[PDB]
This record gives sequence, C-alpha cells and structure tokens, in this order.
Amino acid sequence: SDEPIIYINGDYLPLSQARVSPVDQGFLLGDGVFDVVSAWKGNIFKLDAHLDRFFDSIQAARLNHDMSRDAWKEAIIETTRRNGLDDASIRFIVTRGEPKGVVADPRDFKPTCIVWVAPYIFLADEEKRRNGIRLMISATRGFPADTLDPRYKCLDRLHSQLIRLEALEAGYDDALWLDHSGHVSESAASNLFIVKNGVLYTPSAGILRGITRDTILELATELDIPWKERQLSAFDVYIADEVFTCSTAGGALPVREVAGRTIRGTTPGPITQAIDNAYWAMRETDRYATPLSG
Amino acid sequence: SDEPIIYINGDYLPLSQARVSPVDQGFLLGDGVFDVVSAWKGNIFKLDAHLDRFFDSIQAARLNHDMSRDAWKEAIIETTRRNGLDDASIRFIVTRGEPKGVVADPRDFKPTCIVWVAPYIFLADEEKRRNGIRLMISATRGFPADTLDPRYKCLDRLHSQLIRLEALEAGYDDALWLDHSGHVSESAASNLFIVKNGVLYTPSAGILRGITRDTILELATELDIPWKERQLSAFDVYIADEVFTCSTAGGALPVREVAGRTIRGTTPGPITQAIDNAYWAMRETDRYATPLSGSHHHH
Amino acid sequence: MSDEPIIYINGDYLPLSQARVSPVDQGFLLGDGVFDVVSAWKGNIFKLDAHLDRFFDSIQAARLNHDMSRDAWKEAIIETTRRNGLDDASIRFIVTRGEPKGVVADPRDFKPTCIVWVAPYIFLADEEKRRNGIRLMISATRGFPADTLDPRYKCLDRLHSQLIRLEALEAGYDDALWLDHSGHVSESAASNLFIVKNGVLYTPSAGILRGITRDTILELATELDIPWKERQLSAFDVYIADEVFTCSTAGGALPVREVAGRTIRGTTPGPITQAIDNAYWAMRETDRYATPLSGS
Amino acid sequence: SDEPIIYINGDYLPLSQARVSPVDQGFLLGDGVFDVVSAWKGNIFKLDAHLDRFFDSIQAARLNHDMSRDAWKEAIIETTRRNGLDDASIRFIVTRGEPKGVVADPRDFKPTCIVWVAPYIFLADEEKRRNGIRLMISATRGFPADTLDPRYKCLDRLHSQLIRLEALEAGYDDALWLDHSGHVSESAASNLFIVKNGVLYTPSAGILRGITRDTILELATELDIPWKERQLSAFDVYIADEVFTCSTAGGALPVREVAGRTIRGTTPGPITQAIDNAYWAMRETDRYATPLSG
Amino acid sequence: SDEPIIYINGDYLPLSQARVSPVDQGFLLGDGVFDVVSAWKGNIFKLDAHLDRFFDSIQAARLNHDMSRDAWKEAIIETTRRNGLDDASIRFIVTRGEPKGVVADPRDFKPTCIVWVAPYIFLADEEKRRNGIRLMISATRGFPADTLDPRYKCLDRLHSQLIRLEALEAGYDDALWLDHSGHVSESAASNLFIVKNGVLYTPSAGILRGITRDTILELATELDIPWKERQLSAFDVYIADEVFTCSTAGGALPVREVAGRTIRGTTPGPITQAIDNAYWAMRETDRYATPLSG
Amino acid sequence: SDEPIIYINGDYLPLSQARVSPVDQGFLLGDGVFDVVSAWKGNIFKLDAHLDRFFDSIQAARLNHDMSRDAWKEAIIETTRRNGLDDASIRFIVTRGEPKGVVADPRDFKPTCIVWVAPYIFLADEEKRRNGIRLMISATRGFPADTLDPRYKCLDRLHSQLIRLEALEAGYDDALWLDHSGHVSESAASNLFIVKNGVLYTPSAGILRGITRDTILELATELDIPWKERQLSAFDVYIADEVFTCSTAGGALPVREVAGRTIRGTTPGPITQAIDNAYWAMRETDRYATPLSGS
Ligand SMILES: *Cc1c(COP(=O)(O)O)cnc(C)c1O
Ligand SMILES: *Cc1c(COP(=O)(O)O)cnc(C)c1O
Ligand SMILES: *Cc1c(COP(=O)(O)O)cnc(C)c1O
Ligand SMILES: *Cc1c(COP(=O)(O)O)cnc(C)c1O
Ligand SMILES: *Cc1c(COP(=O)(O)O)cnc(C)c1O
Ligand SMILES: *Cc1c(COP(=O)(O)O)cnc(C)c1O
Repeated sequence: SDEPIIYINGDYLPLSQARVSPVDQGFLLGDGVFDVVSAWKGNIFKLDAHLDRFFDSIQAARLNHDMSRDAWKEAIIETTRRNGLDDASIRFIVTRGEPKGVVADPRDFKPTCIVWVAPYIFLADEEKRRNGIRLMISATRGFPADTLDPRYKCLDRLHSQLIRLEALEAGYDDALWLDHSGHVSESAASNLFIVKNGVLYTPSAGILRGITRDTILELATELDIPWKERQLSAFDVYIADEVFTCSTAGGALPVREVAGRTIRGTTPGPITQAIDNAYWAMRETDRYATPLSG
Repeated sequence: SDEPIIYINGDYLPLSQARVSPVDQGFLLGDGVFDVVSAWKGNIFKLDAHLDRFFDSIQAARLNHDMSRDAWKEAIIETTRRNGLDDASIRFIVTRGEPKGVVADPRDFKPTCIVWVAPYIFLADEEKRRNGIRLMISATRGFPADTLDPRYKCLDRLHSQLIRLEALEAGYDDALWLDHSGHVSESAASNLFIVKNGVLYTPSAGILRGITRDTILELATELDIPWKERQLSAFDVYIADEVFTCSTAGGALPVREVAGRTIRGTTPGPITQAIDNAYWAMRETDRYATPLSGSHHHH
Repeated sequence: MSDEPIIYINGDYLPLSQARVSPVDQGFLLGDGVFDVVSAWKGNIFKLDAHLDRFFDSIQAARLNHDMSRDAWKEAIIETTRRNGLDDASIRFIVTRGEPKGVVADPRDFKPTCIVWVAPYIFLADEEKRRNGIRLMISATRGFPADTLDPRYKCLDRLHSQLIRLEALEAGYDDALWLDHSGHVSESAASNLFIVKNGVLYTPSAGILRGITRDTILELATELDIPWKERQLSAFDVYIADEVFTCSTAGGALPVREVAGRTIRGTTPGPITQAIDNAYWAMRETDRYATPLSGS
Repeated sequence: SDEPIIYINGDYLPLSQARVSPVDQGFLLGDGVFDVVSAWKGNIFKLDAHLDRFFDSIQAARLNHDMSRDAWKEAIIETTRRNGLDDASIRFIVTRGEPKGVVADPRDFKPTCIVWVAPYIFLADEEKRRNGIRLMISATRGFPADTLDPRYKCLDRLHSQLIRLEALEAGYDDALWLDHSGHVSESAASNLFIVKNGVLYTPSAGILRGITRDTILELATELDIPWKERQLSAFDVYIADEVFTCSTAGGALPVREVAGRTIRGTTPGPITQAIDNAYWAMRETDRYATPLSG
Repeated sequence: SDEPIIYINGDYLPLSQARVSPVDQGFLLGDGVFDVVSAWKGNIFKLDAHLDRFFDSIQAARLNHDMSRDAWKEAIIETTRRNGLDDASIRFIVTRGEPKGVVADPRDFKPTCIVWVAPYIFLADEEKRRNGIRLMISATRGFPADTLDPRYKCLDRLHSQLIRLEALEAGYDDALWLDHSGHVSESAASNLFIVKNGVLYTPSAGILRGITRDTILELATELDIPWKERQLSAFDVYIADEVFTCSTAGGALPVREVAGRTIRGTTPGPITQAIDNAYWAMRETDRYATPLSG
Repeated sequence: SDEPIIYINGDYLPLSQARVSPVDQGFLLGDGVFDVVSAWKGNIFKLDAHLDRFFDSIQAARLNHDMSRDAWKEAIIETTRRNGLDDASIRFIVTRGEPKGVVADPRDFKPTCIVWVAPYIFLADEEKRRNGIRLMISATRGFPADTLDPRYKCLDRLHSQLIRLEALEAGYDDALWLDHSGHVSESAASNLFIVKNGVLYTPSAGILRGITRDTILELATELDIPWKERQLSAFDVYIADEVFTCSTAGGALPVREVAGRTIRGTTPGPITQAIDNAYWAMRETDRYATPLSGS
C-alpha cells in the first residue's frame, strides 16, 4: 500500500505497528535463524529449497516449534501478496522469543515468527553490475565450524557489519573473508565463484551453502560447463580468468578486481555472462516458480 | 503495576508498550553491544567501570552516538528508580538501529538505546551456591580474536544458547568453553578462577574481561592472596584445590565438579569463601558505590 | 568357550589367567604397540586379509616390523579362535616393542610381544538401542592431529578415548564422537560415522581410522546403487541429516536417533541405514571375504 | 645381583613372576598414569612432590582408587629396599586394571598398582654429560591440550618412541618437539632451559611440569639467577648463550648443539654449571629427603 | 668465450659483467618471482605452460610490467641459444627493481628481467636415481596460504635453505614438509607422489602446482593408471607401495625410505618405472617442444 | 648528488659500480639476513645492540663466516663516513653468496657482505608525524614461528611488499598484521605500542624484537611509566588511549586511527609525547653513541 506489511506471530500489521519485545531472545541474544527468498515478476523462486534450508537451520539450533512448514509457506506467500510487490526480497525469521519466566531453558520456548517483505534489491548499482565490482579480502576471518558454524543463516552478524565498515573505509564495494586455513570462503551476502581454463570453481567448506550457488551449479551442468567444489586461496582468485559473486540479492555479480589485482580479460567474462543469462532465463520458466497470483 | 519500566530512546515505557522494530539492525543482524551492572541495597556497584567497558565495546564496533556517558548514567539511575528496586540487574544496550537512508552505511545511523532493569539475580539457587555447581566443558569453542573478539559484550550469543542447550541435555549446571589452543576461557555469564597451593589463577586471553573478575583480583591483593593471569587447561581445573566462577549475576559461585572430576577438598574452599565474603563486605560499603537516592557525584 | 579364555602369546597357547605380559613390556609402560580386531560370525572370519593388511600398515608406520610372518599371524588368529571353541567371535591381535633388549633401548632393535585374544562376538549397544538408535554427543576433546599421533594408527594409546567415555557416561549419552581441530566430525573410539542426506551417503574423509566396516559400507552402497561421498562434515551436517549411523567390527551398522540434543528427523532406523545393515549381514551369511574356521 | 623385585597389587614378586594381564586396560588401551622418583646415596628426593603430581594425574584421569598416599609411599620405599639399592630410579604406575562387570564403565574399576625399581640412570654417557649432547627438533608436534594434555605423565608414549626412532636415524642424541604454535616444548624425558644475557628461560605451556624443572627454578632463585617462564621458538634456542635439559634421570644435561647450530660459548656454560653443581650439592644433603634407612 | 651468457633488461652479457644492483628490491626484499623450464636434446619442454605459471605469479604479486609474454618467450629461447646447451635448466626472473622515485610505491616500478641458462641438473646422482633416495620430514612447516602462499614460485626461500641445512645434518637426501594440519605437502624442488593398491596419489593443497606434477597426471591417464589429488599424512607415505618425487630438475625420482621407514617392495616400483619411462620417452619427442633452431 | 658509496666484500665502490651477481643466493633464494642502524647528528645509535641482533640472525641461519664483528663494525662506521652524512640509515647485509665448488651445501659458502648508507628516513611525512598516521589490519598474517620465524630480519619480504600494495590501495598509511591466533603483531618496518590507563603495552610474540622497541621499554622505566609485554587483539588497539609505532626509521610515530576506529583523545597523546621526547633527548647525548669522527 504505503507502509510495509509485516507478518508477526500470525498477525499482519503495518511495520510501524509491528513490535519485537526488547526482551525477545532474538534481540538480546541473537537467538534466531532466518532465510531470504525472492520474487521476480510475480513469481517466488525456489521457495521450497529456501524453506528446506530454513528448517535445517531450525533443526540445528533446536528451534523446532509448532508452526507447520505449510503455515510458513502460506505466510510467506500471503505477506508478499499483501505488500503488492511483484519484485521482492522476502525475509522470514524465527527466534526463541520472550522468556517463559526468569527460568530460561532454550528447549522450552514460544517462538517469534516474522515475515518481512521489501522491494527486490541488487548488491551493486547498474554501472557496477555491468562493469564489475571491486572486492577486498577482510582481516577478519570466518567463524570456525566448532564456534558458530557458517552453515547457519542466523541473526548473529555483527562480524560482517564490522567487515562492511572496513570495506567502506578502504573504498571497496564489499569484502570476502578467508577461513582460518587461509582459503577464501564467502562474503556476508554472497558466495564466490571463479573460472579458470573454462572450469568453474567454488569454495567447498566454511560457507553458507547458498541457494543461488546451488542454482549456478545446476545451470553450469545444463550448459556443459565443468565445475568443481574445492579449496581456493586468494591467489586462485587473483589469477582467475573470471570472478563473480552470487546471492538471492541480485543473482550473479561480476567482479573486476580483488585487492588491487585486476582480473584479467574483460569483465564480465563469457562464462559469467552465460550463467547470468541462464539464471534470469530460468526465472521466466515455471521451474521452481510459486506464483503470487496463481 | 509490577510491569517493568524500561528506558527506550529517551522515553520511559511499560515493557508491554516498549517496541523494537522488526527491521532494527540489533534484531536482524545482532548489530549492538550491551553491558550489565548491578545494584545492592540502594547502591549501584562499579557503574563507572561498566560504563567504561560499554563505551569500549561501542568504540570497537563504531557505534559512537550522541548520548554521552553521563546521559547513560542518568538513564541507568532513573530507570532503576522508576522500577522501585534497591537490588537490581541493569542491562543497557545500544544498537545500530533502523536503517537510515536508501543504502545502509553503518557509519551513518540513528541508535536504539535501551535500559532494562530487573530484580537482582544469581546464576544458581541457594543450595547450589552453598554446595557448589557442576560444570562441563563444551564441545563448542570460543570465538577466535580475529572473528568476533570475545572482548565484545554483544548481542551475538546464539553460540552460547546452543552451549546451554547441550549443558542442560547433559545434566550440568553450566558449561565452560575452551579457546582453539585447548585452554579454558570462560562461560557465557561468568569468568573462571581456580586455586592451587594458595595461589589464585585465572585465564589470560580469549575472554570478556569481567568487572567481577577485576574485583576478585583487587580483593585477592587486599587479602594478601597471590594471583596470576595465565593459560590454564582443563587439567589445571580438574586438579585444582578450589574452583569458582564469577559474574555480576551473583558474584563468586563455587564449583564442586567439572566434567566428572570432583574438585578435591571441601567446596566452597577457604580462599573461595574469603574472596566471596570480602566481595559482599565491599558492597555493604560505599566503595565504588553510586547511590540510587540523593546526589550521585562521588567525593 | 570355557570359563577360561585361551590366548596366543609369543607362540604359546595358554589360559588368559596364566598368560603374562611383563610389567616392563614397552607395550605396557609406553603404549609402544599396535593392534587390529577381526570378527567371526557363524563359523567364518570376515575380511581377515583386509584386517591383516591394515595391521601390517600400522606395523610398517611404527617400525614394528618383526619376524612373525603374515601367514603365521593368520594361522595364530584362526587357531586361537578354534582353541576357544567359538564360531562367533571378536578377535584382537596385538604386537608390541616388547621387553627391553640390550642396555640402551633403541626402537629399531627389539623382540616383539605377539598376542591373539579371542572373546565372544560383541555389539556396541543392547538390542533395544540397536532397534531404535543410540544417543551420541560431541566430545570436548578433539582427535589427534596427523602430526602428533596419526588417527590412522590402530594402537594401544587410548587414554584419550577412555576419558571421552567417562565424559559421555557422566553426560548420560551412549557414546561420543569427536571433531578434528578444524571442527569437522571425525569418528568415535570404536566406530566410524555415516550420515544420509537426500538419498546420498556421506562419511568423514580425514582425521580418522579407515575402518574396514566403513570400507564395506561403501562397497555395499555401490552394490545397492546408493550414491556416496567422502567429505568434510560438521556437527551441523549431522544434526540436519535424514539418517545417521555408526559402524564397527563390533556390531556392524548401529543407528543413531539423536546427537547432542538434536533428534534426527524421520524414523530411526532410516531406509538407507536398514538397506545397508541388511546387506552387510546378508553378505556375511555368504562366503564373500570368508575364511572358514573349519578350513573347508 | 638377582632379578628385580616388583611391587604389584600388594605383593612383592620377582619380575619373571610378576604378571600384567594381557587384558589389563593399561596394556590394551594405555589407561594408566605413572611417575618416577629417584634415590641418591640413601635418600629418595622430593618423594612428596612426585606423589602430589602422581595424584594430580590420577585425579584428572579419574583413576581414584583405594590405595592411600601413605601406602604408595610405603610401597615405593619397601620396593627399593627389597631390591638392595642405595641409588635408584623408581617408577610407580596405576592403571584402570582388568574390566570389572559386564559393561566397561571406567568409573567403576579395580586398579593395577605397580612399583618398578632399577639403579639410578642418566640420560647420556659420561662424555656427553661433560661436553654436551646434540638435539634436533622433531617433525612430530606435542599433543594439544584438548587432545591428550601434556600435563599427563601417562603410558601413552608411542608418539615419543617414534620421535626417538627419527632422532636415532638422524644421528642425534634426542629430539625436542614444538607445540602447534611453533614454540619449543620439551622432550620425552626432559624439560628444556636456555640462558640469554644472564637470564634463565624455560617454556611455559604445552609441557609436563617436571619436578627437576621446579627444582631448577628454586635453585636459580637461591643463586640470584633471574628466571622467566616464556614462549620460546627454535630461534631462541639457536641464539642462546647456554642450553640444557633436565630430568629425574640425571639432573641437568648440557646441550652443545641444536639442529646444526652449535650453541655459542663454552658448553657447559657458567650458569648451567652453577645450577648443576647446586642441584647435586642439594642432592648430597638431606633437603627434600626420605631416607631408605630410618 | 666459455662462460654463461645472461639476459638482463634487454642486454645479453657474460655472467661476469651482468649486474644486479645492491638496492634492487628483488635482492633487499625478495620482491620477485621466477620460473624454471628445461631443454632436452634441443627442445624446450612445455614453455607455454611455464610462461602461463610465471605470469600467474606476476599477476598475483602485482608485478605486471611492459615486457610482453612474446618478448619473454623470445628472450628465453635466444638466451638458451646463446649458451650452446642443448640440455639445460632455464630460469627466468622478474623483480620489482630499483626504487623508482622518492616514494617507494610497489605499484610504480621499473622491473629487473633476467634469464639465466645453466646445465640440465638431476637432483640425485645416477646411483641414487637407480636405488631411490632417502627423505625425511622437516620440523619446519610450509607457509600458510594467508602468509606467503605456496602457489608463488618466488625468491623467498631462506625457509627451504634452512630445511636443507637440517636435512644434510641429519644425513638425508632431501626433506619434505607438512602443512599446519600435518599433511604432507612438497619439498623445495619437487612435488610428492605415492602409489597404494594401484592408484597414484598426490597432495592437493598447500603446494606449488608443479608442471612436472601436471605431466605425471597426464601420463598416468595415458597409461590408464587411476590417480587422485588428496590430503596425505606421513603415515600414508610410510605404508605406500611406491613413493617418488618429481621436478623439472630430473623428472621423477624414486624414494626408497622416508624417516626411517623403508618403502615396501622393490624401488623403483612398477608404476614409478612406467611413469618415469613414459616421461623420458615424451621428452625425446617433439610433444610440447619449442625447438632451439639457429 | 655525489653517488652513494657501498661497502661490498671489502671494497668501497660507487653504487653504480657495486655488483650483486645474478646467481647470488641472496638474490635467487633470499638466503641472507640484514640489520639497519641509524646515525643522528654525527653519532651512530646502539651500534653494538644492532650488531648483537645481526649476529643472532647469522647464528640462527648458519650464516657464520670469517668477517669478524669488529670488521663489520669498522665497515659500518667507515662506509657511513665515506658517504659524508651525519644523519643516516645504514643497512648491513650478509648472504650465502655465489655457489662454491661443485654442489651447493649451505654449510660451506663464501658470503656476500654489504653496507649501504642512505639519508635518514622517517616513515611518514611531517604532517603525519605531527597529527598521526592511519593504519589498517592486513588480511595477510605473520609467519608462524615454525615456518620463517618473525625473529629473523631477513631478505624474504615479498609478504610485506604485498601488504604494502594492499594498504596503499585501501588508502591507509600502512598495515599491521596479526598472528594466526588473531593477536596484533607488528608492521613491516615497525613494532606496535598502545597505552591504556597509564600503562604501555606491546605484543609479546610473533614479532621482530626491535631495538627501538627495546629502547622504548628502557625509556618508559626511566620515566616511571609502567609497561607490559602481552598478547593484544585489534580490539585492544581500537579502544586504547594512545597508539604509536616505532622503528629505527623515524623513532616513535603516532597513530590517530586504526581500521576506521579513531583513537580517542588527542593524538599524539601525553605518554606518546613523553616517550618520543625522551627518545630524541637520549640521542642528543653520549648514550649508546658511536661518533663518526674518531673520538
Ligand atoms: C544468504 C547468504 C548467502 C547467499 O545465499 P543465497 O541462498 O544464494 O541467497 C551467502 N553467504 C552468506 C553468509 C549468506 O548469509
Ligand atoms: C558479562 C560476561 C561475563 C561476566 O562479566 P562481569 O563484568 O563480571 O559481569 C563473563 N563472561 C562473558 C562471556 C560475559 O558476557
Ligand atoms: C577400529 C576403530 C574403528 C572401527 O574400525 P573397523 O575396522 O570397522 O572395526 C573406528 N574408529 C576407531 C578410532 C577405531 O580404533
Ligand atoms: C617426566 C617427564 C619429564 C621430566 O620430569 P621430571 O619430573 O623432572 O623427572 C619431562 N618431560 C616429559 C614429557 C616427561 O614425561
Ligand atoms: C618449482 C617447484 C617445484 C617443481 O615444480 P616443476 O614445475 O615440476 O619444476 C615443486 N615444489 C616447489 C616448492 C617448487 O618451487
Ligand atoms: C626491523 C623491523 C622492525 C623495527 O626494528 P628496529 O630495530 O626498531 O628498527 C620492526 N618490525 C619488523 C618486521 C622489522 O623488520
């Protein structure tokens, strides 16, 4: 309409009316998980895959609760419909909620359940989408798997907010981080791909397993582009034939420079373009489409 | 009313009316820091040290904002007064707030500022405080300093919520974690102390530098108890003469067992008792006291 | 099969009650020895050659090479089992650096202690837990780095996992898995780990003892056209898996219904777990990889 | 000179008759801890400190058992007398024993308790004591504290047997190992000291806290020699003014070379000699002495 | 007219006269990269692949400069011609050069460009090639990827010179190093292969990606020998059926012993021999050859 | 502009004619160590301490060779005199040299010995020395002690050249690096100090033990400023009361910002200023001075 409409605990409310309690454990302790699915031209894309991953994060965090997957699916679709946006970024969130008493046991909780729908967003302006972004490598490393596993898509992102501040101060568009073995992982919003001698490579470990990343591997196979999940160092990225990131926010995004090394060739390169064009062509098929109308 | 009164962005509102926006970056991204100070019998204890630590976290997270240190002090005192408590647990929080402008630049923001005051809390019931608690060592490690430094007291604690899940499932009262070198660090709420041959030891690195921890070392010196900050492994804890944790939530807390190893001797041990008594004696005094009533200036 | 097990020790067959390890055996004082364990079921030893291969790998890596031939060890394994009158058995064979030889102990110059100990076949859980699944935790203790005491050794140096066992029992779990220092799941003291996700079988790739049961599971998966992958897995992968099971010469495949408070989704045992377990025991009621205690 | 007499589970038996069961968990699983104390000219030295450390390892490994500290002290003295010795190397061992019950629960066990006594031993021959030994640095690292803590003095030493094999193949007297941060730790038998500009230094972490090490720090203080526990790398050792190792087997032992770097100055150096002399002068007294007679 | 002729910044000079400035940043700071290609019987082998790798290292180190790849190729060919060696080891080097102004900015520099041609060299004498060499594992680890990436072939090799000192003092022919996870990486001159149960294995990470290593994998496929890139520990090496290293200096080199463990079976083993013979057969053809033609 | 004069293997030559061979192992393999001492108003400062460290590096790298410590000292002093500078940056270098005999064995070598004298250099311009520099934290870590120990002052610095390119591309004056435990170590040219509540702190491990760093600790004691060597994280630096780096190239250098965190209070802070003032006061005295001219 005017104000965004929020789904929150079963109610649809204008954002200015929707309320998280100041003692919600999602707020005080970061005790929640989330996922983000997108709509393009009236169709939500890979809603089932994103719900699968959401419920994976829920299982690992012991956030299992009574709201069915079907009810979550209905809430996602209906919240999008009520915001009237055909192109949208759709975030769904569950937290451990407000304390039952001062006797807090994370196995005994009433969840906070939210859907927030905003306009579709890219991660760079149109010029940088066409000519490529500049990335740096952060001084901050990714979380080890035995701390807060990167596989979680969760509320605990102060780490990457401070990386963002670092990137902006250094004059870069974004920053990738390494794992503690010095191999390139991902960025806060995106997974990383490189191309070398006609082969597509992407980090294997220490990452959130993006749905866009999954889709790019699927498209590569369909396009007869060989691909490999493997450990990559920054060196691999600097010498690559092509570099791009990918995210639900904008799909594939070409990279023209990493840490002062201009990627050789023209950016975007030919495999980057082929994958990008195939991604957006797939999204006008009925493959993985959930219509907001139908 | 017994409904809590909270400070939020300059207003004092009943908790049920106070609102955090669902798009607050403290909520969506854990982009916020916090601290907790306690009141006992009408005095806040070590308010200045807690404010200094809060503003350290703010500085490191680039959360600098327009509310001064003494405005936070006034908000802390006034929120406590409005809740009618002389014994209290006082949490104060700043977040990067709701996004400002089209493109979110964390250097340009309007903060969310909150004070939440509740009754004073201990980390264990009175029987466990008297006999000592049972701790395990978690399978989850602390954050490396080059990820999310343990020095931040911040909203990003899913890590320790899952550790708590595991501790409860395993039948323990709480869990310590190690750093990635295998040395004991801390727990989510507390720092760790041990005693060996009359000397007090506490981990040196990979921790939140607790104000209770600081106070314990100050008290040890006043009691002529030698102390050392050093790297400790779980082995050191199992074989210690005494073990205790410490937190603003309850002061010192004796530990009778860690990971199936019963700490030898009587629990609480004599140095634990001496430190615990000197702590609460210190707080029946005016030392590091900010009174809830009358003028709050130190003299 | 008596009230007194009979063991092989340095060429002699005698009751365990009488058999003697010296208090100054370096296997005792220093853990300077390696071992392996093979099983017999319904009159057949299973994969004896594979277990002997692994034993002699451990021997080679620890420079425990000695005179007793592989054929001699095979003969002693079979004969010790027969002397105990067992058709179902758990058979442990051990070599140590032995008692000090010479004045200056030099690990290249030694007289080994060679033992075969035979006991009834054992499972790692009782019948109800084999049927419904066990509960595992993740240990606070990590596996050994490859540059300390490589996990590839099957050796006597297991105080590490004895203390893990104490911790698991105190915590109310059936057993504990450990991680490596990168935080990826490795194994347990007795078993390797498998998970199932979306119809694919996964198992840790590094930082483990390469179990013979593990080898067999992968062979059986291929025979059943179940895709499999060796890869790094974190605890997260385990919590979210469709199915989880461990495997060991002690009992074969063992379903897992819960890890660290996360109940594995679906029914335990899951369909791939059941298919592999069934195929394992079917394989062993044949003569595939069988050495008959009979000789026939 | 007849065969050694061993204490085992309350009995004093000739070694040839003393039996560890093939299924003792100390044998099959290395489930046991040990300590070693020495006698010199009729006096056991620092018996109480060694018993304290033994019972520390017992506590950490949950090997608590019924044999009292007094009973262990009595067994240590009596076994030595029973072997007719006035100087001795005395090893005392407790294991988790033979399994008790149907279900192996390490919390419920019957221990194996052993005392093995032999003549006093040094770690190097006369010439090497006089002129110094040659050490290398192993390719094998010490155990991380969260695996099998170095603080345990335990039966699980295949690790250092293989280090010994490598040292002998390489032509060295012994090998030190590093921790995983690359700092020098210890050897299988000894702790490590260096001297630089008149100050004694010794590794602070990742080690067995030797009783000889403790004694060396006490003697340094008596001699007004400043000392520090600190992280040391191999570099620190190569450039040191003096280097020596220490152990109950032989006391201090000078080191003339590490990994091809000859330690500068005369070996043994002046502080090494002062500490060595003060240790043996202490050993000739009754300080920290438990006499074998009276 | 018998001494070596050096290419240096466009001039061909006797080695005696060729000069690196004492303030060249390749000298003072190790600020340079290099590669080495070989000639056999008048053919340079895989010159294009070695140039590809050289320009990879240049790209990663921001050593891009005005000398074209064709110019480098011509300089390599012509320098080899002028030295009159039909069998040769050809080293080509680029450094950041002498500081180019009052502010030293590594982005603005005039390079030092050198080609040095020497006789072809094996890494062991012919008897050791026949019987196999003896390798140890170094106490020194490889560089982490986030320090100085092992993917660089660069001037910064004090690390391996000290490892060589260690190996010689210990009486070994050479030393392998591990990465910080304890898995075998490589040596200063060579990559490492093992054979187990008819399959060829080689480390996957933490290494220079040798061109000889690439060639070995190609030859194995030609010979229908299965191969895998994977993490290997020292244990894997000790128990292997066969072990060999490989390098542009000498091709494949059999290994008969590692760290006191004699590799089982005959050395060289059958797969080692098959690959070695296939390598040298290839070197006697025009495959991948750039002829030296006057 | 007279040409610089270089000491090289016993000869004093104009830089233009001084030659390193393209096959010197210092060039091809980085097989060499070095140190740098400074002269100020005609006095070399702490020459003996720098020679001590140089010969420590030599010992650890087994670069032991025939040129005595006194011959090195005389070469350092004479090379400086011949360049006619009263303020100088003096670098002395030994490498494993050109290969000798028939097979290269690093235990048997003929060294390359060089002294290079240049004008005294600061690490930032006058405005930045006055108001403080801006530092970032590098994505590249320091060398582990069991790879190439940071205690070496050696020729193998491609690592820090690439860190420099990154700092310059990011718009910073320089970059600190951490060790692999995430604690702050040092920069290519300098050690790092912070001040918190009247106490001076500096990293304890994973660093070159600088002579300027040694001097700062000395001066702090002389000024009754407490100090500690300890592990510090980037967090410690952001929240410090004062931050400064130190080097033979320029002494103490104030730091006004690290990685977008402006250091609180006025830069340079009071302890930074007191130490800086005491450093240059010490250097205007006899203390640790070797005069360039005879007496
Ligand atoms: C969500 C996210 C991504 C992108 O995942 P998609 O499923 O493709 O949107 C990448 N990295 C991180 C850290 C993320 O949180
Ligand atoms: C706040 C907290 C403590 C306790 O600190 P105090 O200042 O004594 O209340 C200990 N550890 C962690 C992780 C904490 O967050
Ligand atoms: C022996 C053992 C196993 C199981 O191996 P199997 O050959 O299948 O019996 C697994 N992990 C460890 C650590 C073991 O010692
Ligand atoms: C026992 C031992 C020592 C020496 O300790 P002392 O108490 O002095 O005999 C040193 N290192 C290790 C690994 C040891 O086991
Ligand atoms: C160059 C080199 C090799 C061998 O590579 P080739 O291309 O086969 O000559 C192996 N390891 C290292 C460290 C090297 O520098
Ligand atoms: C030389 C250097 C320093 C400064 O040392 P000074 O002796 O004070 O000049 C600091 N860090 C590194 C890495 C250096 O090489």
